[PDB]
Amino acid sequence: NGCFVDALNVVPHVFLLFITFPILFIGWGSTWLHFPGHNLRWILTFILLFVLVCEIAEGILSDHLHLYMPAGMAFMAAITSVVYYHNIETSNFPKLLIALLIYWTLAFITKTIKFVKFYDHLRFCLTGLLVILYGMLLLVEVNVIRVRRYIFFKTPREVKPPEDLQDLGVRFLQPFVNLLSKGTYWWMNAFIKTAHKKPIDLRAIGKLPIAMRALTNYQRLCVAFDAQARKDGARAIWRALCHAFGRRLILSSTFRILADLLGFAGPLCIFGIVDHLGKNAYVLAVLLFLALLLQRTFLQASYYVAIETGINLRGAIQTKIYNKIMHLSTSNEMTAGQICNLVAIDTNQLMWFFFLCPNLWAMPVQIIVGVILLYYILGVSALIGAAVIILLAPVQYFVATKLSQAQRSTLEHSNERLKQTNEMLRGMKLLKLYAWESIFCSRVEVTRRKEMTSLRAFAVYTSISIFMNTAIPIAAVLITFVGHVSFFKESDLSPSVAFASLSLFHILVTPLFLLSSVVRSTVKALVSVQKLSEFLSS
Amino acid sequence: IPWRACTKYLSSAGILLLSLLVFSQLLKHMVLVAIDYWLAKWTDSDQSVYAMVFTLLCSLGIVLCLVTSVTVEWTGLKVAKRLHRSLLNRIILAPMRFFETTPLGSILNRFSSDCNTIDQHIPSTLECLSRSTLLCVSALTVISYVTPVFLVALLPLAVVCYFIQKYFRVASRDLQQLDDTTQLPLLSHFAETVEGLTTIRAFRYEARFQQKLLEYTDSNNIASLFLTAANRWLEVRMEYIGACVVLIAAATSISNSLHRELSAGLVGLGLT
Amino acid sequence: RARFVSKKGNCNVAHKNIREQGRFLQDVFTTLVDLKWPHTLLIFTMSFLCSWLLFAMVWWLIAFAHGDLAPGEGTNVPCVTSIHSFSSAFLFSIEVQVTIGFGGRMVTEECPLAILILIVQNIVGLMINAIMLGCIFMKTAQAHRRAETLIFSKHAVITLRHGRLCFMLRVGDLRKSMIISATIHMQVVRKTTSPEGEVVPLHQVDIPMENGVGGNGIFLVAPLIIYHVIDSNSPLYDLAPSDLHHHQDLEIIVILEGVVETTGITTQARTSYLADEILWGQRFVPIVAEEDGRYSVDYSKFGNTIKVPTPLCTARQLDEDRSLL
Amino acid sequence: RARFVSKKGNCNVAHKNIREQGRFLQDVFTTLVDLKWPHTLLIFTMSFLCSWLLFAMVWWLIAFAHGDLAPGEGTNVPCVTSIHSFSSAFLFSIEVQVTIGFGGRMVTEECPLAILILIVQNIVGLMINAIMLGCIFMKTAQAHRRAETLIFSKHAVITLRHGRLCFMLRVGDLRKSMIISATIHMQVVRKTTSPEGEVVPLHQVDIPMENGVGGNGIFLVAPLIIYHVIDSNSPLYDLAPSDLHHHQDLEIIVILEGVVETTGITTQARTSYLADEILWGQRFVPIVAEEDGRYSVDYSKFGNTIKVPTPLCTARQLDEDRSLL
Ligand SMILES: COc1ccc(Cl)cc1C(=O)NCCc1ccc(S(=O)(=O)NC(=O)NC2CCCCC2)cc1
Ligand SMILES: Nc1ncnc2c1ncn2[C@@H]1O[C@H](COP(=O)(O)OP(=O)(O)OP(O)(O)=S)[C@@H](O)[C@H]1O
Ligand SMILES: Nc1ncnc2c1ncn2[C@@H]1O[C@H](COP(=O)(O)OP(=O)(O)OP(O)(O)=S)[C@@H](O)[C@H]1O
Repeated sequence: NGCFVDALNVVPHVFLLFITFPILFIGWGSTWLHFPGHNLRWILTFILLFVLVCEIAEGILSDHLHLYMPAGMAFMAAITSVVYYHNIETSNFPKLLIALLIYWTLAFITKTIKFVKFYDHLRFCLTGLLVILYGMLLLVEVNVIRVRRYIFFKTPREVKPPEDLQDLGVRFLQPFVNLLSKGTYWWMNAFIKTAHKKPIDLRAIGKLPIAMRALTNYQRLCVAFDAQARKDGARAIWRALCHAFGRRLILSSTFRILADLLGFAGPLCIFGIVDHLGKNAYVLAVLLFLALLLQRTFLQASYYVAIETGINLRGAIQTKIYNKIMHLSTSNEMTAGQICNLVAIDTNQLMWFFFLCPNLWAMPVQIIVGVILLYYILGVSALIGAAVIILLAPVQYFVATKLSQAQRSTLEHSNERLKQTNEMLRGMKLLKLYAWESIFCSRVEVTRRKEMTSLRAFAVYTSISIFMNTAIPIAAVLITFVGHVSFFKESDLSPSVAFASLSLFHILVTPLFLLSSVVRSTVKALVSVQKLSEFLSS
Repeated sequence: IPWRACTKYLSSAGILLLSLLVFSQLLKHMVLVAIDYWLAKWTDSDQSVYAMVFTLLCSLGIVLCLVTSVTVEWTGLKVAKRLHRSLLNRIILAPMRFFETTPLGSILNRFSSDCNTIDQHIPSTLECLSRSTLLCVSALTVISYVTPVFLVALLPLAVVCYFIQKYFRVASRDLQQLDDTTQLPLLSHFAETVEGLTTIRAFRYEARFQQKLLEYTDSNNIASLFLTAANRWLEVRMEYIGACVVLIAAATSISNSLHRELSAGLVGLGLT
Repeated sequence: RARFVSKKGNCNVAHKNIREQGRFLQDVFTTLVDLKWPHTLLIFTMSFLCSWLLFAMVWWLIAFAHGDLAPGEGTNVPCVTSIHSFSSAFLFSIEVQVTIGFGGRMVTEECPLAILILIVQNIVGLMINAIMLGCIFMKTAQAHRRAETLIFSKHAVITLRHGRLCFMLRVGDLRKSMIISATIHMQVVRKTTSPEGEVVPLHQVDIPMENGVGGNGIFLVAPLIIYHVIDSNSPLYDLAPSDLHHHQDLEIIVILEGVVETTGITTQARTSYLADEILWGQRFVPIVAEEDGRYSVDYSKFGNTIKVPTPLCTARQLDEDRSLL
Repeated sequence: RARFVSKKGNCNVAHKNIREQGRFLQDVFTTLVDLKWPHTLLIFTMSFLCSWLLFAMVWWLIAFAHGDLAPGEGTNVPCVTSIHSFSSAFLFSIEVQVTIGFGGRMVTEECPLAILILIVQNIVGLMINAIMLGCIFMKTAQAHRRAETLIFSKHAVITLRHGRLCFMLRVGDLRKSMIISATIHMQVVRKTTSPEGEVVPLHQVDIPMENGVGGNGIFLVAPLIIYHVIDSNSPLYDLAPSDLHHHQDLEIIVILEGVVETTGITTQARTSYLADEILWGQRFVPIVAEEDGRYSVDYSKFGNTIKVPTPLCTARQLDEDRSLL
């Protein structure tokens, strides 16, 4: 009785979609309360979305409406569960939660019946995954009733919605929104729309949450520094920062590596589609859509978490070196300029290095996956190509260094020019009282030519950089395709192979440039933290 | 900012290099698309002649790229030269009361930075903007030529981007300047503490000054934080649309170019 | 500048940081009886369609499960005679639910499970019909529209009556139907600082309406100018006539309450007059006129105003001059 | 210690030895319209099922008695065509009672006794349907939930305003919907002994709410601190500031009444403040603030309080010091 069990599954989705509509329509016609398992709930709901897409794929492969309707109904049921949970996060209730719990139990029952009747005789894996996800969501609901007040004894002892991010006027609410908007930044729609009309200012801007201030980051950093110095330096301050900023940085890094994996994965499903049509493809197309959106979302969340950790670190070490400025001795002009450079360039170097920290962990796995993937698509010839692109990364670094050198020289000349100007724009009446102005303008132009001369070499290096940027992508394909077919084995190169190689070439060219800047930033940050340690410990 | 500032900037270069830049860029992008267009016909299988034509296109691409880069360099340097000389000459012939009326900071500041800023960043950023816009137009034309109907589906979404453009800039500029402001009194404050350090440690006013510095660093962080939040916003939304377009392109390519057109060299270019 | 309550009678002050404990939905039907008509009609049709589709699904399933859905001749009688597909099942659901009872498809005495589904279908149908009638009727006692028909003059003037400064404002009725026992609560708001250093952002204070021996309420047949006399005890007594037009921030609101005749509900109306709306030293034009055998009221001159040569001075200084004259 | 009426607004005093003369049930529907929703829904389904089963039994019996129940072909026509067993009879009862009218089983013009049973079945059905709709609607005018949405600050403070001791308490609204003509009855209770040797266990006395020229009622838009001034005539005027916190037993309750707009019913809210809840010499933080173009109200500071350097002394001794200063 397969159709019978399909209908029995369709029923509970219908029940929930029908109870949701009155409440959703009343709610559709400023305190955020969060419950334990919220983030777990949303993660599991996205996994449900994915498995439901797979079920729809199965239903397309089989076709019999009644045989693939359960997926189309669970889709709206999960979306309506999301709508319910949004309506509960906005206003708390003990009853709406039970309204979810009933549906979870009934869906679990139906899935169990499906599993048994299948065992007695692709479907198996999808049904099992759905069973596990619904069970975990059930356990989450049981946790929620165990926490505060589903039925439990009389009073919830309810939390008293968090005043950190919800009390008196604050505008940057990142930690206090729905875990979907924590990814897609939906809370910025209101800000940006209001910003279009009225000019933004510090009165129109928010105030930083208690989660990120000078005091909070200073407290964590000084606690780590204390726990490290009680066990007694450059390595000490380093490990102190490391243990103080902890989980956020590694979380960003792992977001980043998972995104890198899915990005390396995209072109392979492109390849599969191209193969299938030349000789099971709509599924690959929708999977490509899903993988693109998820990969890019994870990449962006990674960027943001890293940036926020860096801003925390900047605030912390800034207020720390200001605290040190109070206890220093008078015997230690040049030190003042060194101090204000220690805040204007050294701290910015530290913070931008902390921006680029997760990229330094995620780059090697990216190039490794890239080379191993392209080898299995183009064979030995791939290796040759895989060399050329990689060879651009060290060369780039060299080029960059030359730029820096040039920059230094140019800056010198520029400074001198400014001096020869500051006089003329002060002795104005003196200058024009006898018209010696052209005589000084000749000298000013004499300086300018030297400045121009430096700029030629700088722009030549810039031109070489821009040239290599788009030359290596062309050269890779040239020396690879010409060196694959007409050189090695005369193997018939299907369109899939060539186009997958093209995609991977771009997906590998994009990260390669960043490794050079990462290396420069890392060495400069190491030097700047040595400097900060030498200063902070005088 | 209107097209008049850029018009004057490029007219200071002259008619000699304007077209030499623009047409060379157009031709480089046309070569960069045509190489893949010919590779599409290369795929299905005169393999040797095919590979030789591929080599010819690959050489044309790199030669044209070098030419374009040298053009941008030479033009930027000439423009900087002429602009500086004209600024100096026009400042020389001003009346005395003008010099007495205008503060020294503004007159000196333009030469100090504007000149420096332009020389350091205008050529590279202009080159990058041109390459980006032409690559985007080329990619749209490619995915249109591959699947005709897909073209008619992509013009709606692109119009969406227009609405995403305005609302961004009118804020992204604003926040930007705010950042600059919260950076200026902070550093200066630091310096004030260093010189008059004995007076401040004598008055025992350390607590109030530490309070002021926490206030200033908070005012800096809120700005530098909203700026990265807005950049993330624009990034994610533009990316969601860039994924919608590839979804629709693949969905049209699998059916139109296989069921009816039955041409396999097309879907490759479009998907890639 | 910011207004306290708008002219139309709606409240301006936007609320922030409401610790929602859920009472906003806990008022389940006293919430939606507030709504507009399109939303309430939408949610009523959605209630009805939701219930109908729920029971149509369960009936489809029960006819499928009994096997009566499998088309077969003999050896059975369907629990519901003449049922073939989902469509006819939904037709049966709407046939029994909303109590039309077509009877082309007959539920039979062979299956007691169908008896149970019917005996719950009908009672839930009747309960949801009962609430969806009571709440729409509780709605049609929305008489705020009768709060719309009342009107006040756009600006209020002050005058000198009986040797004392007075303020005059108009009201009036717009239909034949009277309003029972209407009462006037006339209030003034101002950012006030106490002698104890306490500053309030807004300070409501009652200014009396001056009728016979006492009384808070009035009788509305024709447009009646409400007549108060500010005295040294009154809170408004201290201001100046040249400082009101531009700078000062003084909202004088009036709240007229009363129960309409036919429905019996108690409605009210609220309006504000700003410091820039009110003016000084004028007099309204007489509306009522002895016509042919009745009193004609002309609402064209309702907001009309004539100049009157009255002395212009502050009520404090005017009281000091009354002490001098 | 024992409280008079609880914070939630419910009454605490438990009644003992009520000479029930039966009026508790004599209010038959004004009793059950008070009940919760599950009990009222239970008793409504039990009313309906009771009546349906009663008439299904009598119909089963009448079809049995006529002999039409005995399956036979010819020489008869059943009073109700196509009736076989009890189940189909109960199906006929629910078919005619709740007015679905399936018509598979036809009552015929051969037996007038069936006509009588139908003509009483339908009228009793209609009457019990009429009451079971009117009472559920009379229920959906439960607006006590609107008595739930009102809020008072947890504790009340006293201050010195205008050179005289004052007590300040907050109130406020929680929805857009206004409450018409709300009035304040502010009462104090205390175990009192008269000079005649009479001791009362509890003694309610009115303490006035001090508004303009008079008036018992107020106007609620934004949170308005209610402002009374205790004077030598007031009953609360005799206590001491150090004896209130721990020992004395003084409940100060406030009863705010008012009719909600949309339903028109008159609701109220009741709250108590104990001698240990109230405190001395403080000031609330200003809630209302001039925002962008409106007035923003922040309910986070609703219960917030700041210290104020005010003299601490008894109102009797403070009045004696005012006589001295
Ligand atoms: C160029 O992209 C990348 C592409 C790929 C990879 Cl594997 C890494 C990066 C990358 O950049 N590495 C992460 C670190 C990073 C730094 C800057 C930016 S950002 O977007 O340019 N800037 C902002 O978000 N906010 C700025 C931050 C400075 C204060 C003012 C606001 C975004 C991220
Ligand atoms: N314990 C009680 N509980 C409730 N109601 C009561 C109670 N006692 C009396 N009543 C009613 O309320 C009124 C109070 O009057 P009472 O104290 O009973 O004096 P009474 O003269 O004895 O009157 P009775 O008891 O009816 S002969 C009476 O009219 C009773 O009807
Ligand atoms: N921000 C708010 N919005 C709406 N209602 C509130 C808010 N804060 C409190 N309430 C309710 O109204 C009353 C005001 O008392 P409060 O200012 O909260 O003092 P409280 O002692 O902290 O009481 P709580 O918050 O319930 S422990 C409380 O009993 C709350 O139930």
